[PDB]
Amino acid sequence: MADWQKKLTPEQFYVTREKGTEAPFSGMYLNNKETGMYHCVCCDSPLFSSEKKYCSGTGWPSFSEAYGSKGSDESHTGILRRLDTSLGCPRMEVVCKQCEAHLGHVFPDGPKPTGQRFCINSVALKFKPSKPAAALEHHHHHH
Ligand SMILES: [Zn+2]
Repeated sequence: MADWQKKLTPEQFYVTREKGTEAPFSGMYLNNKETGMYHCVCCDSPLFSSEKKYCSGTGWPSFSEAYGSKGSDESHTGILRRLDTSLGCPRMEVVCKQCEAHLGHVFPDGPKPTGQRFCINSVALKFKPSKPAAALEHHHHHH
């Protein structure tokens, strides 16, 4: 509103359309994509490793697990969850409670739930890479 910028490059209105599709002329998506992780820009916490990114199929924003934490960590994470099988067919969906970010979901492909695909949408999420000269996480300094 009151603009041309946000109309030519929408954000909250764009990612909500990308919540179902791939696109050609991918540009910045036509090169390599490194290892790393993803975190909120709404709360505090890093939550998903790019290590589980569905590469060598589509490279698209999916995560073959929500990978970094286990068992003990299901209270620590500040993430929550909600299942739905009520249309006669089972779905699984997940939220961060810290940010209230309801952005991660996992759906079957037709066979057993062993074939599932876990899609996550970046509408309030940022990322940090694995490799240095863009990773620089701890201090490097002296006396
Ligand atoms: Zn969060």
